[PDB]
Amino acid sequence: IENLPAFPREKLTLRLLLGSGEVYEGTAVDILGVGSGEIKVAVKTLKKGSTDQEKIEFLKEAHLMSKFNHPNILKQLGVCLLNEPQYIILELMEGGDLLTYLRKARMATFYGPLLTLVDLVDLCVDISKGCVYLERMHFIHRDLAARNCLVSVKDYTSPRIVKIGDFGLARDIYLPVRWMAPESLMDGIFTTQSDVWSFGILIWEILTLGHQPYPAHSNLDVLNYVQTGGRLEPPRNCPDDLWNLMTQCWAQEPDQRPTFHRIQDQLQLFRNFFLNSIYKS
Ligand SMILES: C[C@@H](Oc1cc(-c2cnn(C3CCNCC3)c2)cnc1N)c1c(Cl)ccc(F)c1Cl
Repeated sequence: IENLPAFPREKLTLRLLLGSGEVYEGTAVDILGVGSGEIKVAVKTLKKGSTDQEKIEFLKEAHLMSKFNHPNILKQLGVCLLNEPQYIILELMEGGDLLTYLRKARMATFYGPLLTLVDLVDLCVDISKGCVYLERMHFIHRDLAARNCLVSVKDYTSPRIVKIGDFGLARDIYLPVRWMAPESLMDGIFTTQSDVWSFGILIWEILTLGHQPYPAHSNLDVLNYVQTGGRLEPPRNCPDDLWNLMTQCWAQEPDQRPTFHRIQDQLQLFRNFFLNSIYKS
């Protein structure tokens, strides 16, 4: 019998509003144990006065993430459901969403990016470990994208971890046109193989520090371009092993796309290779 982690509302304390749906920073007395103390959390709230299909999506999400336990999957820590507004209590990720974290890194100083190739590869490895998990659990995400991942620290010096964070469109399988495989766009079909297509777009976002896919193309024009068999341009000075990986993720045919195990393999092998190459210089 599926139990959501009921958390005592009076033990929760909201504070800072983050954005819009409605996200607050806050603290929660003892979620992570008895001597847990007042740990910091994020809080997702469902409207007082929202659509009932919003409440249904709200609950379905809450239930979906109850299922997960993985380092690269955002923890849902508690819920406050017996009163409105309902609260979803999530571990706090102080870096905000991946996409913002990347763009700030790019734009801080033209001395250069605050994230190096090795930082960026570790991001890719992290998210890939999470997709391998989702697949092992027979879930398809259907909306992989940096805007949907979260970074654990705000700064660019401290050890960081990225997690897949928003599962509003995930489904059990046991616009955003720029991220969607061509099948998904023509036929409305989604699979774990279309998840690989969007992941390839994702690591392209990471390696360009949060650039817009197909900058040359309006939303309407995008499907035209992909139709052409056209694809993204390589990120500037992208390592050839990584470009090969992405390109393979966007094979026009779904069964020629690599698997997430393979994708994680590729990423760690490259990382190994690159690390070794520097140390024996
Ligand atoms: C639901 C919300 O949760 C969090 C948001 C944040 C956060 C911090 N900052 N910000 C925004 C502040 C305004 N500019 C954009 C980032 C969002 C941190 N931890 C969270 N658990 C969230 C957001 Cl807001 C975005 C993407 C996600 F995948 C998720 Cl899961």
